[PDB]
Amino acid sequence: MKLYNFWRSGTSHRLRIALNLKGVPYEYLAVHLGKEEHLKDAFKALNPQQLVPALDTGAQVLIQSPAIIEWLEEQYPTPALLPADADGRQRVRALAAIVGCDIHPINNRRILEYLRKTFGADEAAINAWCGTWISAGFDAYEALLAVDPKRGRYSFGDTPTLADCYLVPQVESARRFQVDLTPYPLIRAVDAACGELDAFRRAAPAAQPDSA
Amino acid sequence: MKLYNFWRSGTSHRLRIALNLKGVPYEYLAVHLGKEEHLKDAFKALNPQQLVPALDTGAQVLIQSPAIIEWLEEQYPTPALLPADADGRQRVRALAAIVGCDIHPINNRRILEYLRKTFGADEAAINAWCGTWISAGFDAYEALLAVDPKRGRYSFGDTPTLADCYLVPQVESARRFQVDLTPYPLIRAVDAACGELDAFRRAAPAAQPDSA
Ligand SMILES: N[C@@H](CCC(=O)N[C@@H](CS)C(=O)NCC(=O)O)C(=O)O
Ligand SMILES: N[C@@H](CCC(=O)N[C@@H](CS)C(=O)NCC(=O)O)C(=O)O
Repeated sequence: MKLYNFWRSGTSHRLRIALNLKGVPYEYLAVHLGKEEHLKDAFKALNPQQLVPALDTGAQVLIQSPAIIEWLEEQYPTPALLPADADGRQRVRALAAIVGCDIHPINNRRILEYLRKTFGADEAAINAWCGTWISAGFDAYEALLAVDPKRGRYSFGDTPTLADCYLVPQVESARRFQVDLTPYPLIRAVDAACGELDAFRRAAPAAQPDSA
Repeated sequence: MKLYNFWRSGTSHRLRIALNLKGVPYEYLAVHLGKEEHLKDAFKALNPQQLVPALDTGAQVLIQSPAIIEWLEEQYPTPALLPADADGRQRVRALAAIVGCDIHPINNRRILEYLRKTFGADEAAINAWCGTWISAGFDAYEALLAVDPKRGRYSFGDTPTLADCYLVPQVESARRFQVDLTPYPLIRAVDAACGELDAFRRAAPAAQPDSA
């Protein structure tokens, strides 16, 4: 297994947590987004979409972190990252999708570049943009954590799930874009509890080979 | 079941197709996005995130169309919208995630409103934005359809899948934003094949009760 990814990438960080929780070994292959190595014909051979991450399983190159992570859950049952019952699965998947659909893609490099080059945005306007979508997404996420009475230390129950895999990288991203997280005690408690776990610690951007 | 949705909403349309394919009956409850009925406290009681669609199952209100659809596939097995094998699953999920993560959310109403109100974007700039992310996502989607040797009429195999549930609304949106689809014959052929099916036809925005 070869993971084509980038240290500060939220989607890379997402897949790293899932892989580490499953204890699946993989070779770390850095694809430097700042250098735009993903925008080159060489990387297009691996991923036509030209985004990270991409996972070479040995037999094939897989794309889309959400699809890869669902794949890992089935290919590597232990520990389970999705609950067994329909209602629980739907809720974990919804919490994940708040991050995966409604926060992360909006703050992606290509988007911020568009805002800079087409809309003349300076860095303060970039940070105001990222904070808008994060705050909106975290508002909804936090509200959902509040109403779940059976919830323990993490997003759902008292074991780490897919939802935590999506949430942790997003909280890190929020801190990079200087998003004030005071209004989200519950998300911050989930993030800190996750931060105690080896799988999460090893996956963090600063622990990566290509870190600054 | 009650479906809180909007006729031209791409995610609403996505969910409608899945519900129609599963032959599951629901009450159509319109939530007018142009009137911003979703931004009112009344809708926040149903969905704290304040987006459409939301599905009241009688017993609970479900949010996040990707999660709801994965829920329907488990709850209502026939006809199968995900293949049986892991590699097939992952690939259908990846195609859906290109649309669900990397196209649709970028062109959402709230985002375009932000471009208008913060960056002073006019409609031509709005259309140039929307086409940028659609063309980028469709480039990758189309490339994947081309490299699948055993593909029939649809995105994967020769039965409709979740991927088609995501693709068709996106193609409709592409047409609303005047995106030139000449470069995507394979996507256009998948869409035309889907448009032959009762389930898709009934789900089309123009066929909805709150349509113009
Ligand atoms: N849905 C994709 C999203 C991939 C994605 O957007 N990756 C970002 C890194 S977090 C990227 O490659 N950005 C490069 C760019 O914006 O040019 C996935 O989760 O795999
Ligand atoms: N990930 C969500 C996305 C929902 C979403 O963004 N819905 C749009 C309609 S396609 C919406 O409600 N937009 C209202 C707005 O932008 O203010 C889902 O699939 O349920």
